[PDB]
Amino acid sequence: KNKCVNFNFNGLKGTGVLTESNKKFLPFQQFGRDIADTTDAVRDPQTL
Amino acid sequence: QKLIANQFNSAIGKIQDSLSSTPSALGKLQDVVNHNAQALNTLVKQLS
Repeated sequence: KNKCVNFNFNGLKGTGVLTESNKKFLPFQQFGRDIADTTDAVRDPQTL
Repeated sequence: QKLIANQFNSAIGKIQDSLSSTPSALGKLQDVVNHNAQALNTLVKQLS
């Protein structure tokens, strides 16, 4: 966390910095999207 | 001279009040700002 890394979440490849979020996700919701519909938040496996 | 000075002062005060009470006076500058923001936001949305 808090460092520029290239991640992989169930095949979702990308590069960025990972931090905590206050996005009150619904139980069925897995990841969020921004205005441009690029992934903005994600729920990680093995930790929820 | 005194009458002209009084008329000028009253006109200046009335212009101040009219600008303070009319919202559509600054429409040209507001439209410039809105056009720039709208173009940039549309360019952002186009990525999806």
